[PDB]
Amino acid sequence: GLIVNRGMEDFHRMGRAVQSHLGYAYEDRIHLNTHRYDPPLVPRHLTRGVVERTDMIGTQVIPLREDTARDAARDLIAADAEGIVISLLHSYKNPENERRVRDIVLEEVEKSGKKIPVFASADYYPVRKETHRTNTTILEGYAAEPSRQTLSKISNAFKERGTKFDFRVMATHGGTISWKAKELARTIVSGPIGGVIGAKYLGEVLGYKNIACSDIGGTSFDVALITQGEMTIKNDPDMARLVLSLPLVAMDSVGAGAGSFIRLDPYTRAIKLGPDSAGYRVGVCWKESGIETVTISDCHMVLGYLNPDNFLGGAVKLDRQRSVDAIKAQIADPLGLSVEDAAAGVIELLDSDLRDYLRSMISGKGYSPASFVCFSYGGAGPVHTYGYTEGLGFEDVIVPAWAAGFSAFGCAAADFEYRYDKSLDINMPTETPDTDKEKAAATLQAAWEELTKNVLEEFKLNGYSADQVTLQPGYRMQYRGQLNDLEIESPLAQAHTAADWDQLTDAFNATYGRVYARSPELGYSVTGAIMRGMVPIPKPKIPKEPEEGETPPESAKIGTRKFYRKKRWVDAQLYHMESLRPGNRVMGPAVIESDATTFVVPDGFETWLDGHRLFHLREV
Amino acid sequence: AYTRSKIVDLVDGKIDPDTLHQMLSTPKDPERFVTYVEILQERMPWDDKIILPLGPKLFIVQQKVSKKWTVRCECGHDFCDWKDNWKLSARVHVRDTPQKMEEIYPRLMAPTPSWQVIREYFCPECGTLHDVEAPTPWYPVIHDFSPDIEGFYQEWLGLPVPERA
Amino acid sequence: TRGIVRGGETLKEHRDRLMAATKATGRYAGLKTLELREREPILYNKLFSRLRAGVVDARETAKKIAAEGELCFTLYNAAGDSLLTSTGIIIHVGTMGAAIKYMIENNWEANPGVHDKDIFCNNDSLIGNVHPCDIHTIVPIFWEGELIGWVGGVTHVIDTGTGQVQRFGYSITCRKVGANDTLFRDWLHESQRMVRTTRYWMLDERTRIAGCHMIRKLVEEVVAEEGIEAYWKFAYEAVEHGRLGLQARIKAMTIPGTYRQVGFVDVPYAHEDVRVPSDFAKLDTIMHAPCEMTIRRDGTWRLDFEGSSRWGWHTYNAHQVSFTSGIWVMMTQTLIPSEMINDGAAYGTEFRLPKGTWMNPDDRRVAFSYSWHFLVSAWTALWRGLSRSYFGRGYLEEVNAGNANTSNWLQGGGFNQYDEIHAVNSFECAANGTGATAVQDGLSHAAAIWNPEGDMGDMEIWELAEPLVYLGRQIKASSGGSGKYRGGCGFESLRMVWNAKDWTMFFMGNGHISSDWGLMGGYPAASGYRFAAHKTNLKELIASGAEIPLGGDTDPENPTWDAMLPDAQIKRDKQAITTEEMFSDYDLYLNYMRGGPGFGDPLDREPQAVADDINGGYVLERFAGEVYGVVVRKGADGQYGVDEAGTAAARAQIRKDRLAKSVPVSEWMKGEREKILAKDAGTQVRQMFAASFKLGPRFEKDFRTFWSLPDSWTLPEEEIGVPTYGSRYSMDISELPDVHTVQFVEE
Amino acid sequence: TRGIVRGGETLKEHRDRLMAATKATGRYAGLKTLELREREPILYNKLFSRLRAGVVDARETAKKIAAEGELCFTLYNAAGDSLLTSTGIIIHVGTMGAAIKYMIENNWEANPGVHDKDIFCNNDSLIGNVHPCDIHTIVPIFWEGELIGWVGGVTHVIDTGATGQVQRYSITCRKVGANDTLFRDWLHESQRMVRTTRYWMLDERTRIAGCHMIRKLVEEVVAEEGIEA
Ligand SMILES: Nc1ncnc2c1ncn2[C@@H]1O[C@H](COP(=O)(O)O)[C@@H](O)[C@H]1O
Ligand SMILES: [Mn+2]
Ligand SMILES: [Mn+2]
Ligand SMILES: [Zn+2]
Repeated sequence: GLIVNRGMEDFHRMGRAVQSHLGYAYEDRIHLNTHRYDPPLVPRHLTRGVVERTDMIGTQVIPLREDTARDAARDLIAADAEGIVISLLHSYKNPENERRVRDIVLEEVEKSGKKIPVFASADYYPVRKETHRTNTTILEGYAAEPSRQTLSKISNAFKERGTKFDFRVMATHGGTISWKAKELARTIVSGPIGGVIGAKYLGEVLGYKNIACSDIGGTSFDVALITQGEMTIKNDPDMARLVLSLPLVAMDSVGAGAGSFIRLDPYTRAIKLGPDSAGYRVGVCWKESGIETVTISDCHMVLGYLNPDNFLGGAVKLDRQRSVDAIKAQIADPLGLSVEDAAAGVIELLDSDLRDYLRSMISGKGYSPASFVCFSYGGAGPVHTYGYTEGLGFEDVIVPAWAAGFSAFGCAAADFEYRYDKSLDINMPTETPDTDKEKAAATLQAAWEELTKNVLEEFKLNGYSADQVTLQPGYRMQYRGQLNDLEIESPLAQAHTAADWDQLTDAFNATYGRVYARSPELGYSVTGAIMRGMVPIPKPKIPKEPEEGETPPESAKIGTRKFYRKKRWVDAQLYHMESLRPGNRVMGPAVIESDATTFVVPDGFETWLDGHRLFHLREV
Repeated sequence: AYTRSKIVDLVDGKIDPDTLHQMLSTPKDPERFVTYVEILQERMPWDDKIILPLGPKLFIVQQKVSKKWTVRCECGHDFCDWKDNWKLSARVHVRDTPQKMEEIYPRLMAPTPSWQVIREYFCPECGTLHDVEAPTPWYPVIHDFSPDIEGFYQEWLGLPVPERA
Repeated sequence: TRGIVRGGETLKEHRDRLMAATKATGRYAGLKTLELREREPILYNKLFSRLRAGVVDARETAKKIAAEGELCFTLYNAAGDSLLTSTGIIIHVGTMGAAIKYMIENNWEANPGVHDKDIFCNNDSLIGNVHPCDIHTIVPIFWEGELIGWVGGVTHVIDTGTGQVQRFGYSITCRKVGANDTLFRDWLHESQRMVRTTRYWMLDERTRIAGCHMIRKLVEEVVAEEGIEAYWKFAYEAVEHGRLGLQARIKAMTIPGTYRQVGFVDVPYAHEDVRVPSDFAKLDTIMHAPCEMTIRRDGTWRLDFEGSSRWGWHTYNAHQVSFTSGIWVMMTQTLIPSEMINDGAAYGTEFRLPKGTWMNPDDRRVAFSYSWHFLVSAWTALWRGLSRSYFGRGYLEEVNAGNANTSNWLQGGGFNQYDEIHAVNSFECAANGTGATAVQDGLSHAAAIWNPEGDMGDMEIWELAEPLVYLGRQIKASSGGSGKYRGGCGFESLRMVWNAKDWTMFFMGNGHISSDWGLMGGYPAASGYRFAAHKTNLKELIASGAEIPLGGDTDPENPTWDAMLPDAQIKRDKQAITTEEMFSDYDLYLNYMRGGPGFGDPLDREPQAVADDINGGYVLERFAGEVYGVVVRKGADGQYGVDEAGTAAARAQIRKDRLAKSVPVSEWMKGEREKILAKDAGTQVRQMFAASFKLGPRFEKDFRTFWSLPDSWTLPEEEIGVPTYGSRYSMDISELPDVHTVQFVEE
Repeated sequence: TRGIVRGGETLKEHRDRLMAATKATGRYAGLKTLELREREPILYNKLFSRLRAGVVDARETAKKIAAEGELCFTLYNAAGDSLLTSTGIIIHVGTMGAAIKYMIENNWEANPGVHDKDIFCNNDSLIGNVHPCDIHTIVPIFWEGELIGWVGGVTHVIDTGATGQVQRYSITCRKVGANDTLFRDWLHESQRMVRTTRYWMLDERTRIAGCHMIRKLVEEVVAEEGIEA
């Protein structure tokens, strides 16, 4: 159920209008008739309203009329609501009214004798934007407990086969939490944000502050930047076609993976990739899969990048001839090209799309690739690493030997970290009396304390006491008028004095200049307080082998295959990836194969393997 | 192409969202028209060949005997020659007063009859509402569509033009 | 080379050649073959992909300067023709394209000259622009000393400079505002006086120049890697490519023939609450936008607006550039939803806008500050026309009855809760109802015609910008057009003035007339009305615990708020357009967004959809039986359910009532003809026809023929009894010497 | 000498000096004595009588470019202070002088730069002007690459635009020409502010013609009687 302000019962089901076209590709976004509303999380007949209004600064324009809160509660109870969510406007600023309604609801629930949980948005996600907040708070009263059952089973399936531990789950903010945490809406993340946490994890170990991550999968092309050791967070994302209030590790989708379909527009004859992908079914090279439209994977077959007999270690029987036939009919003949030049052409377009997106993405942060290192992972990453890194000037291009599971490796490398956020609106001229700076610190400090309670309560239910939890206070600050994408780790555990405030402003000017053209004159704003709490846990150990000769063992050679590139067929030396030793060099043309990965190294390229089993791709 | 049963559900508004999104976002199937008219033909109480639908229950038909093309309602009423405007041979009800307007709109939300009028054009036989105009007073009756059936069948669909008298 | 274009042609010699080849062959630049595209398919596809991707990156990277709107960027070839446009609203592709074509035809090359690293700015009224506040930044692209194209960037400034009626109430004519990538100081000081707030204008200029220079570098890098030989072909093949794309889409989705439709909207300037200073401007008028759409076998098509009404003393007129350039934001939502959209589509479409009409006034006094009011009311009819082609061909998924009037534009002025100038309005009319489909209902509160990515905004964000508080936000019951499938419903919000000083507000939207029509049996969306309450005494009502207005105006025929405010001055009428009016704290303002038209016979709608609509607040119970013929019964759970047997009898009874109350069209016609002969109609109707006749002879002939009127019958506008200033004496643009405007339209 | 004013001072440095001397001494430019007037009276009376006559000549001569009285021309020193004014209504001596002092205070010298043969135009409301339709043309006078004064020409244009106005066409010292040639974008843009083109175009040709006549006058006087004097 849902209780909101009287007269605004509809704002949830209206989805702010935007939810009728979230997750659409460009052509669908403008194609009006494609727009569609999903059913509301809470239906109208389970939504009620209380008479009350609190303005933007907490002023109570319309005092709460408590009898309207009792009747609202009684109605949802009579309708047998399995959960009651409360979300009043500006409750993040002054939760007095929303928490009073909460207490009223709890009272009326007691009188009924029914077990009905109550969720006040100011207690779960006290942040701006009522549609983002209410959606996120509803997920707790709608999908939390059912998902605990779901993951209780997953964790049980492993327990009854050997495991002696409690599973952790990934959360939007990059940290991992318990599957029975108080707030599980943060586990709605499904994308490969682990890849960003993994790269950042390796960066700390190898001294790589600036990393450009590229996760090339079978269903998605995902990219992200780690700049000066820190990654970008999106604070008002949209997921499941819902606007939400969850801090999310920022990644940009660039395509639909190696399974992306290749078509020719019927009106334009333009080569079109995706937006849909064959995903698991690889492509038309898999007869038993029923795919009838060629994919990027089929192009890899024609060009000879992939091994037909060694797809997933030979579990998938692929027939290259089907790729040659389907590309001839669908792409090559319509364009007047050979099957090779067509497949090669597609790969050429894809490489330039990824190349441009990385270059612009780095350029948008104020850097050049020369300051950055590129991590190319994912099953298909190593297949294109040469292509979309050519001539960008990356300080170093790296392909982890465990690229196929780098995203899963990152979920293990993440911290056992809970995070809680709250909105603020501190406005501070550059020059104010210490009185005003003390009040500013008091506002931010009071937020840090309310958040610390939430963080530590999450850990206590997990068996950890406060003395075991490491608290990292944070906040979102900016120059008045200038939005930014920075989050500041507070240098102080708490703040009270006007000198502690100056220490927080300086902490921002330091991080800002460290990542980037400052403007400290306009003053400072604090739009949100952050609290993070971490507990030590076992993290995946990085290999650290001693490097040997630079000639790979002859046992690592596993035949030759011909692949087509630059209008030329070339005989490539095949290698067994895990047979290669640290120190070994591999001259192009070559194809270093694993059971779930293929690292291509055309002529004009070279790669060497280091003690950490990381491949370094160079342009000789 | 799309299965016939899938196109039937499109005609009935029972189509599912996934396929409806596919139809909108993927290349149009050229065989749509032939399948479309064949479905409609199978649900008419008469066997006169449809050559172009003009509305949910309004078509340009080929009279079986005379081979003359006429506009016809689903119930079977012929309005006129396919070149003429069927509305000129129909029945109309004009809402030119606040009383009439307030039967279909709430007051204040209703158009003001001295500025805009509602013209409801019906079939004289079954009373089906085939089209509603909302012009000003005095405004002529609108001839909505004059299709070039010959060029349509011949040049675009690659079909023979039906016989005509 | 003498001229500055690559090859040695002047900008005008170059364009004149391409335009001559376009006329003689019917193909842009006389490109009977696209050698690059045919001979080098990959390089051609890569050129679009990189240029499109780089143009979007410029738009999004430059956008990141906020505290998206009309923001957009377009890449043009040397002749001023669009190749690629960024994400965003593309209504300014032609306005900026016209600005380039104005410099070409007025020998800017010679004076003030077009040099590398120059910066031009423009918003000219006579060149063509949607809004006066839509500022263009245009930068020329040079390669090895020769010009190869242009870049255009546009923004909608929100704080520039009551009851305008004549144009002489700002104008920038392709002014050189900078050189060597450096802006001139006299321009910076001058343009900051054209504005009430400085922050918005200044950042917007940075953004436009940023995106432009990014795109300029983007081209210099593409041309460097792929060569100028390749790019030079692409800069003209891509346009002829767009034309072929539109032609192929027409032949594939539509039907050849002639489609005839018309649209209307009211301009009630006689009401006392429209405080215009010119007394000759105070009269009721109606917009008349007839359209004869001709789709041809060769895949070309023609939009002829013969018979339209004259321009009027108000701000709802348009420009032929504004009309044709902006019509594609609608077309790309149904016929050509493509990221390749460029001027090629324009060269595949014929527009006839008769000179002197509201869409092609050719008079320098004309104002156009709020063109949307007419534009959205005229374009909707084209949805219905195209839908007839989709419906007959069988592509019912594409059918759409039309777009709602993008109306009630909440506008306010004064000092906000921060004791500062008001600049940001709510803009909830971005989420109106949409037209019904031949397959399903329309989307409620979902989109506007000039932006299908409708976003309603969060209430908590608007209350940080406006000195207003939400007392309600609710779906507008019975606002969607009735039909077998219901048109999308609008929505409404009740605002209370809170911590405002020197505050004023006015209403803006259709009132007496519904601009959209239903399709093939469907009805039009609800029309607009106004609600505002002053001297409410709400502070004392809130404190005392008395009844207070909340939610939306559910049934304005039976309102509940008015009685709660006995001491209030309540304005509740159909005056959907007003001039600035004084408001103060605790006053009320109803923001009502319109719904979309419906589709099909209402009593063919499935009864459960009617019951679901009542329970959902989309239809007032009253009309369940009168409009749809569905008998509903309230149950224990309070939900309405269908009465199967009772519905069947009601539907069968309505059908007999229809045949009874109806009349043969032949009979009704002779009665309407008597009224026409007696000239029996309001002045607004007669003025509309009288003015439409003079500007549209072909329309007057059809009118006279249809009604069998004798030549003795005449409808001179001068004998209606209303002001007629501007009907016989004009201020043509031809009076201006040394000014060469370009004709994109037949007239 | 970097500053464009004679001696090397910038426009602002120059005026700032003279204004500080005025505030301190109670005498304009700190002139406790008038050496030229007292030691060379004939030459002093000759410069005034001749400049006054040449300015009047420019006003009456330019007047024959239409057919007013609000037409007027003024000669300023480098600091924007009036020396002489033609026949006509003298309301605009201060308004135009204020336009000159605006360019001085807002660093027009660096951007868009004040060069010889440059043409400026002004009617700004915030700088201060009698009517919105009273248009100013300001030309700088140079001698041997250094600025020694300004010329201002004004006309009341009868056919501009803009009703029952209640709250507030603004030209803020815009450089509308260089090399004594007007910019096309300025000419086109100006023909949209006016109802009829004739009056606006002749008035500008009048203002410029008079400004250039006065510029030639100064150059001729300076040449014959010396720049020192
Ligand atoms: N030996 C391989 N076996 C299976 N998939 C591979 C192999 N090499 C590359 N792939 C690519 O990696 C993709 C899967 O990556 P991912 O989605 O990260 O699991 C496939 O769709 C292929 O494009
Ligand atoms: Mn605009
Ligand atoms: Mn004057
Ligand atoms: Zn019938």
